[PDB]
Amino acid sequence: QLAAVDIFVSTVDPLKEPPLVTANTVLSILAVDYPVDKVSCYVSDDGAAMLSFESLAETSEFARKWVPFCKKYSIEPRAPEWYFAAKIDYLKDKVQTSFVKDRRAMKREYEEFKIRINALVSKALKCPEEGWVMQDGTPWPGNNTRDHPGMIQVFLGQNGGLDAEGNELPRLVYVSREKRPGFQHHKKAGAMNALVRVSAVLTNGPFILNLDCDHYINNSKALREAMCFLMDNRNTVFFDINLRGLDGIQGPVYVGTGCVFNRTALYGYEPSLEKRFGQSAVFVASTLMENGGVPPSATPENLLKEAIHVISCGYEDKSDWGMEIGWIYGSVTEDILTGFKMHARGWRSIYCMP
Ligand SMILES: [Mn+2]
Repeated sequence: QLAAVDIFVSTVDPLKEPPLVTANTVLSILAVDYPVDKVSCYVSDDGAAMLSFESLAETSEFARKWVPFCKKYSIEPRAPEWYFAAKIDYLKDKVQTSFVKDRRAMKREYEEFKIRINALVSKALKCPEEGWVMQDGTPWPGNNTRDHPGMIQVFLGQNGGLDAEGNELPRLVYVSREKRPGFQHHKKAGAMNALVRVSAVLTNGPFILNLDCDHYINNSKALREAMCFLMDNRNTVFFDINLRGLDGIQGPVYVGTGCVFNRTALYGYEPSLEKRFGQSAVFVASTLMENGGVPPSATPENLLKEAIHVISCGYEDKSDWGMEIGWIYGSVTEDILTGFKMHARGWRSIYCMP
């Protein structure tokens, strides 16, 4: 069977992380050969850059065309830039097939997509003074980069409008955690932790996968192959049920990038209310769930509220986050801010892609 997966991408600066490359990674994620309902893509933008937000909006709109195309004709890789670079043998066909016209159409619409991304970049290339204004008319909450409220925006998924074939697409969530003067944010680490919490509130998939913003998925089946190991040259795998003391794997394991791993390993918990996890009833509830998921009773809105709450600024204060929970904040000794901490304690599984 196929378990839900939450996929994290972290970006920080559109000027060293070109929006188009991020777009291609995201498009490779949204087109993944896996049940649409059970794959979700969270994109932390630590820079709160409207260029990124809009590029992401654009990306989702293009995904509406690109994803059904890929699934219909079994395309790989499912990141457009690298797909259209693979040379094709047109000579082998006597006449234009339906595939190649679908595809010439598609490439054209992708080149148009690129053009509007370039437009966004260039438009951004010199600061307006009164700050950026949304296509709405309301001011952009991210303009003050070290001083701005939490932002979450969900694209696609169940109420983000179908693809070109009337089918739904995976959730695509924009997240920019609160930044305030006087609070540390611990960089990518504090970002991964906040994404753990947000994803827990919105979807709560039993597995997590963290990809760099330039790591596009090579093979649309990557998640299925991973599940072929996670539930009963070569790549990195790890499985452990650790009862026990002295036998087997001792202590924590640290997982970085490109690896599907089980969520609950993050959480401590030997087989109490205690806010070790910070104060959010919804979140700890989520940590106490068998096979992940949210209570369907909750409505998209008020859980959007608690999702904004778990990325507030000082949520982690007086909590184990960054200390013994999640991605671990460094410069003391641990030699981390390099991975998610998987506690020995209980069930642990990792499948990494090549
Ligand atoms: Mn802190």
